[PDB]
Amino acid sequence: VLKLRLARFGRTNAPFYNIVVAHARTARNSKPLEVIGTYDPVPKKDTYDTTGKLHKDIKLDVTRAKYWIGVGAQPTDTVWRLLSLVGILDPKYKKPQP
Amino acid sequence: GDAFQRREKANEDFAIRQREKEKLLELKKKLAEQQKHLKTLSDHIDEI
Amino acid sequence: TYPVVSFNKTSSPELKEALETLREKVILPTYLPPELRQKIFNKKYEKELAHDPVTIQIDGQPQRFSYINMLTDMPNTPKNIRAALLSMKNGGDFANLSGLLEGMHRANRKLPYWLSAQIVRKACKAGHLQLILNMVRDVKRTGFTLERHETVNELLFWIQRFAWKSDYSEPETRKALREVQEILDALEGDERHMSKDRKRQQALTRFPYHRDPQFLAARLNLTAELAARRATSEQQLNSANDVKNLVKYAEQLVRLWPADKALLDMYTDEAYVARVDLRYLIKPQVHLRYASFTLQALKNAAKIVGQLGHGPLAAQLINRAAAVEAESQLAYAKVDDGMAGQKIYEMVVGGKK
Amino acid sequence: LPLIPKPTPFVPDVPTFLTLIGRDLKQHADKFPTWEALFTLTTDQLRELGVEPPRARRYLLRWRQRFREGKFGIGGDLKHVENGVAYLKIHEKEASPTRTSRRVVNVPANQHVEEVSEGERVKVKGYKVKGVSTIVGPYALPVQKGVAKLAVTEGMWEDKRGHKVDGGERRRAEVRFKRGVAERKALREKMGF
RNA sequence: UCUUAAUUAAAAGUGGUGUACAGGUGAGUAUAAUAUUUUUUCGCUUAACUUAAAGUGAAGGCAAAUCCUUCAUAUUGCAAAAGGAUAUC
Ligand SMILES: [K+]
Ligand SMILES: [K+]
Ligand SMILES: [Mg+2]
Ligand SMILES: [Mg+2]
Ligand SMILES: [Mg+2]
Repeated sequence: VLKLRLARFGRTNAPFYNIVVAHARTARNSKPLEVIGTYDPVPKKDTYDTTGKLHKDIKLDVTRAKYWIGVGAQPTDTVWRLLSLVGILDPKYKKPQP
Repeated sequence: GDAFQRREKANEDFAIRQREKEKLLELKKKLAEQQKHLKTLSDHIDEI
Repeated sequence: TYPVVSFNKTSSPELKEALETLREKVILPTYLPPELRQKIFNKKYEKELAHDPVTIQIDGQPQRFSYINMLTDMPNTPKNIRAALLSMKNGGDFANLSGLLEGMHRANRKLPYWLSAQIVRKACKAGHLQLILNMVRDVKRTGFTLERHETVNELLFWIQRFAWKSDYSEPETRKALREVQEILDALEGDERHMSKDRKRQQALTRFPYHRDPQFLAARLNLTAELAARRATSEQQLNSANDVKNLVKYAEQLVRLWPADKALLDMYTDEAYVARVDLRYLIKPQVHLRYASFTLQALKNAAKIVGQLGHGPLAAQLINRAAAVEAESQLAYAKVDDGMAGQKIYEMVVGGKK
Repeated sequence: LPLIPKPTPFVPDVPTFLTLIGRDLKQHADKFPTWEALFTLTTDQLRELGVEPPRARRYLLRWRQRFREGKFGIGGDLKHVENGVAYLKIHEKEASPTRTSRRVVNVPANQHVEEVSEGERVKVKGYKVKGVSTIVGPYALPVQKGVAKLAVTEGMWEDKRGHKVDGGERRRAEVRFKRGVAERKALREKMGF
């Protein structure tokens, strides 16, 4: 089963992720089939922006990710939430309004 | 005349005659298919 | 789970012969594991079984099994069941049906479809209606299913006759009404009573057994016999409840039972054809046997409901009663002398005793 | 933002809420002075009060969110409860001249089903009728023909944690072996010596 | 008190999937091999993933079963299947 998931890298208290295409039953950090992108969870801040707004840097090869979702790849919950923001899949969870 | 007479006249002779004939119709169907299959092989042999 | 079948109460030697024959060769083998049960019917192991016969510990005492010629030694189940059933003459004897039918159920013996209707008659007439109702309740064990339109019609016949035999007294009519309802609830809810033999008969009648107008008339009879007695405060709170059901059931029967249609025209024309499906109703002897209480129920209900001020029902029930009476009178003319039906109808409807 | 949901007849106070979800959370029933404190305290505040281990605190925050969203457990949709006991009865309708639809409704223990109005004749989810006059569903104990009670019980809504038998798969044969040694050794002390 | 038929909750199990992944070690092992790269041409795939279509009937064994055994039907003729659950009137 191919999966679009994250490979935890970095150092202690400095997480960094690789968006990868790997078989489900393999080691988390083993060499995958492809590296589709990267994901940094800690939000950053523009250098000369004093407004206080934060952002998150995410590099993603949308063209390569769409092909794997088209052939039957199963993204994890975290990668699903990311792919839903860019506008590829529908969200799995939503804030209840009532 | 009455319910008992009309109900007694009716029997399984019709139902029995129907079930048996129906089984023979499907039997002839199996023979028709087998006979047909033999024709599809007869025309192929003399063809080649 | 259940105790091993046993027949330790027999008043006649003939009964003991038939029950012990089936027990030692048709029932007991069913308690062996599936492997050993194959050796008993295999010639290749005939020699081995002669020396060390298969044993099973029942009540401690082992039961030895030797080779059995499947064709020459096996007994005839239908005939042995008949020899036993005909020799039962005491309550201690009929108590074996619970174990007998259990053993046949274990052996997967497809008994005659009519066998149930026969056991119900010969047992109930002897005064053992409870033994039947107990086997019906314990259908998970005895396999005594209510899958035949005749068995249910035969069972409900005695449940009323016992109440009618006491002039419809409150202690008994209350008891009968509990039994009739327990059957209509088992036919509807309990799934043990459903089978292909029942689906076919329900398609010919187009009424499910728990709604068949012929069976609902039984519950209407006993109900109509409870309101007639009064229609003490505790009795009043209860008597007032019987009338609520009477108008409830009566108003339901008229909705199912078509108009100006008797017992022989109620179901489809194809229902009375097959001898395995509701053909017993054609014989005048068996028609008067079931159209007696049903005719008496519609008449009685039509009177009480009329007193309460229900014009429609007062005329609807008389419509059916008039239809069943016209047909019932024909059977009374075609029936031969000295038959059961001619006597029952003469006693219930004729009131001659 | 921290909207508080109104109590329900089946969960009227905190001691009842903590008794249902289980996990031995009724111990902390005294930390929450009011029903509004339960649905207002934060992760850091629950940690100071002493709601621990972290597994119980996170489990509480989870069920706290479910109650807000209305994702009650079983029997949470009841409407006629008294001292924590609810009675379930059967309502029969004639769907056709040869059929009957039976529904497990919740009505006061005194009023009959046919007497209650459509407004109060609540239909509890998760409970059905088997055949006739039989109510089937979790924690539905029978009271009489066609009636069953549903009382508040410890861990009624609990997400039971999985447990090992004889130490799991890896240590199954060994725990049974050593246990068999203790048995034989005991018999020797009883009858052997 | 005994004896039927059920509801409910627990405790062991039966069955399905997973323990063929993850994690650990370097004892043994001395190599050219049906090894491997490029281009051209191909074949196989009865579990899981993705899209769709059709079919999901009948008995027996174990306490029971989606367990085991077996049958009907499935372009021709050989060849399959298992049931469980929730609503509405
Ligand atoms: K491994
Ligand atoms: K080594
Ligand atoms: Mg004939
Ligand atoms: Mg190394
Ligand atoms: Mg099926």
